[PDB]
Amino acid sequence: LLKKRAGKSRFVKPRRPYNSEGMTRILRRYEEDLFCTF
Amino acid sequence: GKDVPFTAIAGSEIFSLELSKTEALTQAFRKSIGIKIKEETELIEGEVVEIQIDRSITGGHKQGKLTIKTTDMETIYELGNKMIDGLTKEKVLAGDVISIDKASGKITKLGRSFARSRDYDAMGADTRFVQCPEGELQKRKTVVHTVSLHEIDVINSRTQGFLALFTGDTGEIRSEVRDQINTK
Amino acid sequence: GKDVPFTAIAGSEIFSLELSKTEALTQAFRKSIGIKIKEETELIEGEVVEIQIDRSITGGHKQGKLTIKTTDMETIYELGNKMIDGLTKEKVLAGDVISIDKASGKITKLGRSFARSRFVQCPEGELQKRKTVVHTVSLHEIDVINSRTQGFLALFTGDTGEIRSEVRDQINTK
Amino acid sequence: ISQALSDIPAITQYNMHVKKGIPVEDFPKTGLFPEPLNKNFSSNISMPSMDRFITESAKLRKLDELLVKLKSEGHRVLIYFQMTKMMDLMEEYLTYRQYNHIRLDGSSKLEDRRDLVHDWQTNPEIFVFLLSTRAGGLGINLTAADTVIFYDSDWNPTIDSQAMDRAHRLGQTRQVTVYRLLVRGTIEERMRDRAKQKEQVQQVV
Amino acid sequence: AVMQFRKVCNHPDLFERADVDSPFSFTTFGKTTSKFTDLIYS
Amino acid sequence: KETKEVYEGEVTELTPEDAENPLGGYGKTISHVIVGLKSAKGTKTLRLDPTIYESIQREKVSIGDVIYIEANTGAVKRVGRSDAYATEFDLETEEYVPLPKGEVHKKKEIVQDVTLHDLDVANARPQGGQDV
Amino acid sequence: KETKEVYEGEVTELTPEDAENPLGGYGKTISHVIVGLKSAKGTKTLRLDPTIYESIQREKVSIGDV
Amino acid sequence: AKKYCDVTGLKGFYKSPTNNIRYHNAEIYQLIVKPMAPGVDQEYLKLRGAN
DNA sequence: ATGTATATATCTGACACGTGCCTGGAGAC
DNA sequence: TCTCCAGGCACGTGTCAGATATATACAT
Repeated sequence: LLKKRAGKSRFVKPRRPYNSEGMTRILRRYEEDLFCTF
Repeated sequence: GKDVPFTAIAGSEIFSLELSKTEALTQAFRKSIGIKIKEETELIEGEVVEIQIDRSITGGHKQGKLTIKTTDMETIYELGNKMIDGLTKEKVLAGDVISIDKASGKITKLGRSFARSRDYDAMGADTRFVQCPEGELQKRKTVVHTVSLHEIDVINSRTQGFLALFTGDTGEIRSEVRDQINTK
Repeated sequence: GKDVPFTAIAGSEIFSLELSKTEALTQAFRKSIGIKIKEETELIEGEVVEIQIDRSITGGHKQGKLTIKTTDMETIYELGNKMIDGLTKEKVLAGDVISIDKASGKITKLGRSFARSRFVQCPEGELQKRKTVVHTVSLHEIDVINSRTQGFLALFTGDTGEIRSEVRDQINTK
Repeated sequence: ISQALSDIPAITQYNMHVKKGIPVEDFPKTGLFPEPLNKNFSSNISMPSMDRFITESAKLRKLDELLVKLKSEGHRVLIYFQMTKMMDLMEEYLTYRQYNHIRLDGSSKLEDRRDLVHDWQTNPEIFVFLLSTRAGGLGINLTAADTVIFYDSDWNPTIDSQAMDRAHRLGQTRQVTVYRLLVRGTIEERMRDRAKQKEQVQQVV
Repeated sequence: AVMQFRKVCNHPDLFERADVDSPFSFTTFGKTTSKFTDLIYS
Repeated sequence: KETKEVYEGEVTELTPEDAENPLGGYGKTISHVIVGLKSAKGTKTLRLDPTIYESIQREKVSIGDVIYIEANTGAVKRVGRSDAYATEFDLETEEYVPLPKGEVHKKKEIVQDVTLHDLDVANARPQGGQDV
Repeated sequence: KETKEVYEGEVTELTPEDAENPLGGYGKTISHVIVGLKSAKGTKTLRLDPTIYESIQREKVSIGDV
Repeated sequence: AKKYCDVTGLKGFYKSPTNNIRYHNAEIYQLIVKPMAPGVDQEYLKLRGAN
């Protein structure tokens, strides 16, 4: 019965991986800015 | 009228010390034949929100994310090298409404809409009060630009031919370049 | 015949824009005298049977055993790391025939042998052959080499550019 | 010279700077190679142009001419083929338009057909359908599509009528248009004339 | 003979495909006579 | 009728290994570069010299871009971004191409039509190697 | 003709201060830069963009320079 | 240590892979190293202690 | 009048790979 | 002889080779 039932009756793409290691960062927001250096 | 090339030269300009007479006449011939090319560009105008720019220690490698928004649509992006070099010029302070042409690579700051209160008093900024744009963030547009055959020849001739547009250092472009340009 | 230079220029060949007429005539004169040098070099040419290369996790040290054969004899060779680096570069597999310059590390693949299951016969005789090559060269070739303003590419791009006479007395005396 | 003509990787610059104490001033000089004009001008290897692929066949050119306004209309489109490799390179055209498409033929597995018809009848975001003449043109419920594109389906008018009846079924809520693309002055003219005379023979009797 | 007058109408790439466009490499390099593979410039 | 050795596929990983003494005067900054190339029905790991990596980073490739390493001259071509990832979040007027069919390592036959003057020009002014 | 707004003078005090919430994985997360200026009958300290400190490092600016 | 041919005491260039005896030129490999009896190898290499 | 030629289109049919598991071969005394 | 973990055995799913069929114009 299980074999008969199996034989008879049986999106949004991901973004690019952002990668940044050992890389200085500049942020720019509404009220403040950042400069993360090394 | 406009959009039609018109090369007006005298007789004495053919004799040159860098070019043969046939090369100068071939350049004068190819300056007068125009190619009108259509292009599909995208105009992105919106009030910017967060600008994240990631540069290396030497400052050569550059990548980052751009978060822009309008009244009805918020959308973050990804930045190339020329995009970051254009953003470093004409200083954006995270709240100035900008307009980006996708195919031309032109960054135009329309003005400031946020009207930031706390500001470091170092710049002489007197940016105009423009309004935050509403509607669709990304708009498709079809443009046409006119170039002539000599320009495409000099551009395809060598590595830095765009400088040879203006310096005139286009010395005897080979026949293979000309026939391949005709075929293309 | 061969081994003797024969320059064939025309009358209009010397009216150049970067070389003077006397410079072109001097180059045409010195192109037609040969220098004959016989030199001997050891070479290893044979058919490669099997290459075994073992390496660590980081590849700090590489040990390699290369068995190689001719129609007359075969041998196994232990290779250092530089020659392993010269064998994975210019990839040599089983059944290929190569010529190895032991002093300079120049390995040239002559093709594949008669094993299909290009094509060139397996070399015969001794593996380490002492070949004496009779080199001939023109004095104009040594003039641009001994002149330091231009390299050997001026023999091929034709941009020697008015070689001075002070190097010409040096190559004549040498 | 080679370090002058290119850049150091960023993680390598990080490892030399703060994990080895080397300051920025004593770094080797880098990035002196000039920028090319475009990304196209950066190398002399040219890929096969997709635009040269589509523009060299005029039937595909007319199909792409009508498909822009068909997508702007917000429609559902079926396309029927006879040849399997033309049924295989149409995905290369559809990836250029990044359209949502499915592929159905008799070489496919049988149990993919039932849920393929199911995601046809429930998911509305699907746009493009690729079918064979005798596989999808027989008795399959295609009630939410009206525009059937006959790329080369003129070989037998009975199979064309069956493929018409597979889509022109009951339950359609709007008008049905059938487009038939062909080139002129070819063997397709005589083949379509033979199909038309067979159609007249079938229609009379 | 039926195989060659029908799909010339559909697409010319059904017979021969468009290959990559590259300059002729005037080079004698190390080619292959066929957990990583070493790629060294030669 | 010229044969070509082609290594192409989508770049998955890009990990350079540094040198022991990068400021020793002689030698290179890095030792090798690990590149993970994945195409249709195949996935290969590539260990390179510095020299091929100079041309590879001359094209400004990254993670998720499909490349085309021609092993004849060492020249590489950035084919474009892959459409396995997102599409509508770019400002760099990019083009998106699917995964290359077949395995990563290839040997294909290209029929070239050149003249003798082109050979003389290419040998007179040499370009396309990976040297100075 | 052009109008140029300029600042000039000796450097009396120069220090970039960290932000109130330092970002992890980085050193010296700067929020703004305080630079003091001094000229003839003139002395003014001022706030600055944090990216200017990179050009300050590029220019070798210390206390006592103009 | 300098490699030497085990047949003649000469300068050994080649070592045979089948039986690990160094030899100097081709003909000792032809009529000595190839047709040698099994078991001759062990006191052939006993001189340099390679067994 | 009939073979056939060369590509379909379906369409099965026999064969090689990606997960569990347990127990005996390996390290140590 | 004590321990222990992964090597080989067992059980599933996809993927290239044969078989009938259309089919229509050409040649014998």
